Amino acid sequence: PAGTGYAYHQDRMRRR
Amino acid sequence: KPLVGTGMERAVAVDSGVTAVAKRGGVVQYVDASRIVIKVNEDEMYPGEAGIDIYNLTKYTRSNQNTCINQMPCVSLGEPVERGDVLADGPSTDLGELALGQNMRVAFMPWNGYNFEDSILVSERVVQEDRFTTIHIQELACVSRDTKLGPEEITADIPNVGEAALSKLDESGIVYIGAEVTGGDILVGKVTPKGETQLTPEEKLLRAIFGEKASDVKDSSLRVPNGVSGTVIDVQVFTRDGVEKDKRA
Amino acid sequence: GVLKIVKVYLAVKRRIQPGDKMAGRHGNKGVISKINPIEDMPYDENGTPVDIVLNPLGVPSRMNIGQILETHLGMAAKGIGDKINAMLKQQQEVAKLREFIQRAYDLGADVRQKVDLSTFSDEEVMRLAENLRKGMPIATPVFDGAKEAEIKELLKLGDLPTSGQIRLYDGRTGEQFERPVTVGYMYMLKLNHLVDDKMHARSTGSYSLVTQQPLGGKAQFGGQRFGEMEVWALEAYGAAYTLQEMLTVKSDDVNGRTKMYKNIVDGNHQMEPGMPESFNVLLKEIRSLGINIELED
Amino acid sequence: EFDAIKIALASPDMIRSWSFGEVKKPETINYRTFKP
Amino acid sequence: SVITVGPYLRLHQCGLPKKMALELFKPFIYGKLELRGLATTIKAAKKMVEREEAVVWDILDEVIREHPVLLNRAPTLHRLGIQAFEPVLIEGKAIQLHPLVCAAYNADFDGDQMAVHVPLTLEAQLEARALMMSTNNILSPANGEPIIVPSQDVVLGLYYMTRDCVNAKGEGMVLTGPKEAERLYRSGLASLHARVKVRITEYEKDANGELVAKTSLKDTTVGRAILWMIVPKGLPYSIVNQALGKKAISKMLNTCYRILGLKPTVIFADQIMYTGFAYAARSGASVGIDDMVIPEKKHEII
Amino acid sequence: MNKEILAVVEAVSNEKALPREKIFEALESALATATKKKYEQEIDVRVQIDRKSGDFDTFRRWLVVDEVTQPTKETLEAARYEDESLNLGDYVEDQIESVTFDRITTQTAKQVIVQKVREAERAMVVDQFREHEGEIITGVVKKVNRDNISLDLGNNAEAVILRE
Amino acid sequence: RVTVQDAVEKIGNRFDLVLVAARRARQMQVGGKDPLVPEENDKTTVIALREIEEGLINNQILDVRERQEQQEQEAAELQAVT
Amino acid sequence: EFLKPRLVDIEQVSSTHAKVTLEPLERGFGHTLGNALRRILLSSMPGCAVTEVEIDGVLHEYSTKEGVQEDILEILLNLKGLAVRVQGKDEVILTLNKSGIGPVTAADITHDGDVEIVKPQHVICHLTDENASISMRIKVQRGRGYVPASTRERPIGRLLVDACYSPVERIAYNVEAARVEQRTDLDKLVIEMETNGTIDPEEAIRRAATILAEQLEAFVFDPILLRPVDDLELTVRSANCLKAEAIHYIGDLVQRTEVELLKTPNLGKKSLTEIKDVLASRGLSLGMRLENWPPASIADE
Amino acid sequence: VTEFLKPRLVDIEQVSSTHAKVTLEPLERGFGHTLGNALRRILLSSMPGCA
Amino acid sequence: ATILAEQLEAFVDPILLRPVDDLELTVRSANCLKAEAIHYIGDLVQRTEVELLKTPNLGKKSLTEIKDVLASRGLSLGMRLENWPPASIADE
Repeated sequence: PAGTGYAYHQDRMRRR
Repeated sequence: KPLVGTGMERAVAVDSGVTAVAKRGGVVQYVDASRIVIKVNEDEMYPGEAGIDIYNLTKYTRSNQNTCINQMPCVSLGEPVERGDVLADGPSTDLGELALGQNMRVAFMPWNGYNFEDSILVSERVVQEDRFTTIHIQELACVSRDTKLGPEEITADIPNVGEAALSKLDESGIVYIGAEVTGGDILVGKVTPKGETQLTPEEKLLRAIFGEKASDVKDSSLRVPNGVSGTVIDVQVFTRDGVEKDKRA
Repeated sequence: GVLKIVKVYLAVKRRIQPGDKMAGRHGNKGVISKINPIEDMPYDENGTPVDIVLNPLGVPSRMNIGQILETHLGMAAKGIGDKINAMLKQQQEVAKLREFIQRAYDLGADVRQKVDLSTFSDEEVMRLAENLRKGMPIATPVFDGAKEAEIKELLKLGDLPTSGQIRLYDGRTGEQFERPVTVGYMYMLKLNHLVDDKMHARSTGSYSLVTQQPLGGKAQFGGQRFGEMEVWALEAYGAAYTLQEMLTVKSDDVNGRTKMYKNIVDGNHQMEPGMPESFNVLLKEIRSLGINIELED
Repeated sequence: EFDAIKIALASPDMIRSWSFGEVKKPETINYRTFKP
Repeated sequence: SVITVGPYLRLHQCGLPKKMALELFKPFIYGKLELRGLATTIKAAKKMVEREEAVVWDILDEVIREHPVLLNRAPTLHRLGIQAFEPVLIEGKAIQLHPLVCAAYNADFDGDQMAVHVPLTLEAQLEARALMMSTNNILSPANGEPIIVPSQDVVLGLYYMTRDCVNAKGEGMVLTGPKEAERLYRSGLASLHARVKVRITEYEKDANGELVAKTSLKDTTVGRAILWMIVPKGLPYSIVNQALGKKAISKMLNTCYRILGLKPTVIFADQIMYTGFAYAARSGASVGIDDMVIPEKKHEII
Repeated sequence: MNKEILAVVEAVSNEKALPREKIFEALESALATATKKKYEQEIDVRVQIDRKSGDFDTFRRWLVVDEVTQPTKETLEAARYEDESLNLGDYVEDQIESVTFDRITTQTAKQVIVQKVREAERAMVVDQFREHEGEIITGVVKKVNRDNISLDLGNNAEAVILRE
Repeated sequence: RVTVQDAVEKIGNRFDLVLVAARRARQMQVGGKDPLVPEENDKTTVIALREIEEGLINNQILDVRERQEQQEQEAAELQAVT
Repeated sequence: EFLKPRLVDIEQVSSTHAKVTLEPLERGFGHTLGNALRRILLSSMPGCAVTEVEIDGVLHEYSTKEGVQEDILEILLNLKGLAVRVQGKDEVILTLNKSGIGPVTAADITHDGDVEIVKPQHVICHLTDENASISMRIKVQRGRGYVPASTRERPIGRLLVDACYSPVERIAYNVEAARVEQRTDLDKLVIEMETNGTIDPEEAIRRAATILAEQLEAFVFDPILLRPVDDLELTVRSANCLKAEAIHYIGDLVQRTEVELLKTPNLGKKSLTEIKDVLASRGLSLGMRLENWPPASIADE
Repeated sequence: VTEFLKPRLVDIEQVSSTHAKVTLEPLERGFGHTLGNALRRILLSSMPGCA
Repeated sequence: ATILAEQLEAFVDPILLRPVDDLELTVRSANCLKAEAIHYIGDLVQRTEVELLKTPNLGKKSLTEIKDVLASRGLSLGMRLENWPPASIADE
């Protein structure tokens, strides 16, 4: 949840 | 040899055990790449046990670090030798001195970046003279264990092969002495058992012809590990007592 | 429970190649980097190419100044050897060989050697010169060695330049290097850290049994350890998919890597991630205690 | 797929729910053949 | 495998042996072989690369081309110890590694070894090209200092090139450009350090993104004009007018990065390294026993 | 012997009326002559096959001639040492082989022995054709090839029909 | 291809560059779409970043084209049904 | 009007090495031709070295033979240094037989009618007993450069040595000033080579100049086949000769060989001349092979 | 033994008419330097012309 | 290139004749033929193989060696010479 995966974790944290 | 040594080379060469130091001095009688015969002088000689010494040199054999511990004879024929003197040079020796590497023409200059941090740049004149060409020896073992469905087979008689599967093996599985192999050929052919099942009523004529009763087998032959070439110089076969010696043993 | 043991001795002959390690006797290491042709070598105004071109910049920092004195004294030794080869190739009688070998063996201060060739009797001198024609060996004991003036006087016995430096031409351009360079003979050793014993590569080999990760080593056909500090160095960039396939697809997850292999041989280029199987091993080892670890939701 | 990892103590009912059979005998394997 | 130099490289690419390349890229080669139609089943392709026929090397040069690899020196301490290159295939068994990049890895060439890793998926190839490429790591993350500073041979080649002596061939002659400065050095009519009025055209970008040409006669040397043929447009001539040790060449690359950005600084770092190696080779800068001059006053001081 | 030479020959489901000793020799050549090509010795081959045991042997020829070519299988003046007992032209064998001939192709019997069994099936089908050699006969075509149609018939025999 | 500097000049995040170029390369490789710039037998990654440098692709245009070419498919299905 | 170099003096000062001399040269060409001919002579000259050795009682090259004080490996190195000239062959097989106490020199080889040893005092090995004899076969061939054993043996008795096909050792040019011919600023190029006796020096400088002047020699869907046979400019009989074999396009004529058309009497004697006139443009009947009809440019869209 | 690899110039990638970049391939190993050096010394040292 | 090219235009049966001992086979194979006072293989080609087989000076292994030598078809091919010399073998 830092690099390229920060967009993925934004998406997963938004979709809860 | 070292052109610039310290004179300490002869102590390290003679006082180690790689050279063949003469025990009693005298006159050489027969030099060979295998053996060296010294005839002992009469002012050094026992009255009984008439005495001319034979030095059996140690030819090409494996060291611990996979180098090639050789001994070369460095004396001529008819040559006098004194007590306490080298007869056969060993590995990295020369005339009783200690020659580890080789001495080459060096220049200190930056040459177009190819020796940037610590690198070394070498002419093809060095590799053409075959002067760093070191000789290594690898030992490859293959055991015939004892498992279930029966013991194993070393007899080259195995399946799943090709003219390229055993064109270098003899009639009993073991590779020849002298066959220059590649990386991934077969040196020792070895087949083990798999399923027991029973006898089949299809191959009846064939079972009468050979008399074999296995009939299905596997494949676990020793192979050269992928990458190394070589030339098979020496084959040893040890047999646990009771087992039938095959034709090559 | 063994029937017979067959031992076979392969005898490889390993020559030299870019990647081996050579070194002198003073700490001047080095990976040999390019095996040039004969023509490209810097030659001098006699014709002979130099064999090895080192780097000068390793001398003032790594303070091993002994290799340059060894180089100059080796050039002196080979100068005496070349003069013996010249006086013997012309088929000269033993008198001139006796003269020159005696002058090359006296040559110094109060020394220990003090040899004389007047008790060698005209046949050993020819065989001693047969052994000296590839160079004259010189002993230099450790802390009582050959000083600078003795090296200069021995470089004066041969017709070499006094400073040890010959001007050298270039092989490519054929035009002279400015500021004449140091040549000589150094006694260099090949070390047994070769390059076709370290080089290794693995696409897909065998896998370990308890944790489904690749095996370790070279004899076991294994893969290189993507260690912990490399994981930190990929967290330090923003590389996130590279680390995900570097520790789920390429390494551990078995269904993930078979999906990956089918997808690579079909051109797809896509990963189905899954879970590391060694994390399930961590769950079984923590769970085998009295501890109840789970996975929620 | 899943959020947080939860750790807690293991009840004897929880350990019997993990399990698939009581391990009685200590005898590892046959050792002369191949069977367990 | 063991690393070695290979100074012909551009700093986004590294040398990678053919044997390691055919082993690391077995599935890509299998996929390429199955696409063409040369074989059918997977077995056939594994026999083809086990035999290494004449057609799989073109397949290998067509799977390498734009596919970066992660080189990694074994004690990785900071993030500049994993960098992504593009392979250039090597007849040999040693990784050829571009020299400037060595100062990032703390890699000399005294027996070192490095690991190569292949980004398999497509997002990982893009992360290797867009985040971890060696052109992208030209500043150390600990500070603002450039990490692609020219290390040791190349600063000697520059320091011998841009210097001067009070008399040489072609002292105080006048030259109509840097091109004939290099032509006078090559033909054998002047020396590499011989002070000379040249006419150089430095481009100062004093407007808002517009490069204004100013041409003038600088009292300089021959070597400073030859090195001016490699400097990009925006830097002033006074960046090469001095003697150029190591601190000066580091701030040369730093001022190039602050003014002209990334791409001229990458291509100018390569041209610095090439001209440093070439004129250090032409310099013949040895070391002798006479170079260490003993003071005559040393014995009286003792 | 391998204590099994009077039973595998007499299986005898499909090769009883077919040659038993020849099938034994062919299986022996598969277990042997498979991936060794024996040697380059340009001479006439002769396999000698046993019916009772099943096992076989490999003999070389000498091929009595009045000529010099095929020189490992090459006269009457040399037959004078045999007291003129050889006549002109014969294939009189006077050599053998040393226990080798594909000390390979052992377990592999799904392509070797299976291949020879397929050859024996083809031979017996040609023998079935030899008992009529051509007749008014019906068939049922099974495969649809280009400008030819493959026909199945009884007792596993087949045919094909040409488009012209 | 050497530098990706202008591909960050047009997408300022340098992490959204990787998502947009990966989405674009997945559309060009498996989905079978033509490149909008003429290639030189480059791989799909460099063609993706080469389309980013021209400016004719970013995340806005990719969402516009996915919504329009999903509405086109569902419109074709609805006009085939009714 | 550049002055041209001509060979003037070939001073064969010893048996191995000589000093050829080029004169005159304009200034600048001395170092150019000197470095160029030096680099060609060291690079690629035809030598006559050795490739294979088969000692009689020796299986592999690491063994030892009873009665010779050197190993078989040292015998291979001493044969690798053998300096031999061949005259009218590609490769040649030399035979060696020697028996008795003493050295086996290089003059003990049974020489053929064209092989010539240039240094007969070369020692190979030392026999060291009264009945202990070597008997070997040596294989000597032409070549160029350095061809090692790892790049390129079928029985187990052959032994492969490395092959240094290179006759020269040391090429040194020394440019110097030139006297009269009544013009100064001219140069003399004096090249001292160092041969091992297998190559004449004027032949070496001639082959080097030939190689370099050979290197500077570098700079010092068919519309007729797709069209019908009747669309050709020739008469209808020339088209009908090909059309008698059910051919409508000239691509079908290019698919078949001219020899195959000449083996059919449907074409006539004048039709052969018309076919030659059509093939003079080289658009048809060029001996090609198609898949059936279509090339890649002839694709279906 | 005499028939080498003989090159031909594969492209003349030129900028404006008084500047060019001419490549040559394939040359035998070590001949790139001797032809580059020969053509370089001939062009740079001795050409006919007027000034 | 024109200047440099103009500066270089001033430069640019044996098996039967051989002895029996010279054969690759062992000395016994040569000595079998040499027992009948034969020194050259041309003398072996002058006599028939049947005439050699009618003499017990040759052995069983010598017959196999003779067959191995005749497999190359250079010797023992059943020829007839004048005495020694063919026309190509002429005295000069």
